[PDB]
Amino acid sequence: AQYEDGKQYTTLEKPVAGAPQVLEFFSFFCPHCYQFEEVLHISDNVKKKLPEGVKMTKYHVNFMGGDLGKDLTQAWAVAMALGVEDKVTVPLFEGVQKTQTIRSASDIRDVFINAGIKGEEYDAAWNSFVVKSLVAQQEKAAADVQLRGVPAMFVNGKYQLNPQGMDTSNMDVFVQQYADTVKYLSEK
Ligand SMILES: Cc1cc(Oc2ccc(CC(=O)N3CCOC[C@H]3C(=O)O)cc2)ccc1C#N
Repeated sequence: AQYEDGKQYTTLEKPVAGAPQVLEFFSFFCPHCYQFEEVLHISDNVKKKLPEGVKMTKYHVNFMGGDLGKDLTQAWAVAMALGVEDKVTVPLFEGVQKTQTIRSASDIRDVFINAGIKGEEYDAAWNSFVVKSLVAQQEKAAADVQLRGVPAMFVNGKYQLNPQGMDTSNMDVFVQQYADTVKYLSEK
C-alpha cells in the first residue's frame, strides 16, 4: 500500500481518546523543531491540506532545557492564552537557538514586550490560573502518549507521523509528503 504503518506513520499501541484531531509537540530547544517552523513551515502547510474547519493544536514540552524549558512551556501557555503565537514563535526560536539571548524567564518576557504585548498584560497572564490550566493541558497531552521526542505530530490520538520514513533530498517534496500524510490519516 502507498501509506503503510511503519513507514509514513506508526500506530499507538494504547491510543488516547478525546485527543485533539491534529496535535503537534515541539520545544524551542529542539533543532528539528527550528527547521519545522522557520524553513519548512510544517504547521502552515498541514493546515493548508486539511478542511477549513479542522482544529490544529500545538503544545510545548518540558523535557529539553531544564528550568528554561519549563519556563518556555509556561510562556507558550501565555502565548496561547493571549493568542499571540504567531508573534512570538520566531523570536523565541532565534533567541534560544540562534542568538543565545534567551537565558532567563526575564529574557523570554522581553520577546513578548518587543512583540508588543504590554508588560502588565504578560505578567498578569503569566501568573494567571487560566495559564496554569493551559500548562497542565500541555503536560497531560504529552503524558497521554508517553512523549520522549520532538518534533512529534499525532492524528486523532491514534497515529504518529514518522518523518524519518519520508524523502528529504528535496525540502518542498518532504513537506508535501508530510502534509499529504496528515490528510490521509485524518480521513482514516
Ligand atoms: C527536510 C528535513 C527533514 C527532516 O526529517 C526529520 C528527521 C528526523 C526527525 C526526528 C527527531 O528530531 N527526533 C527523533 C525522535 O524524537 C527525538 C528526536 C532526536 O533525538 O533528534 C524529524 C524530522 C528534518 C529536518 C529537515 C530540514 N531542513
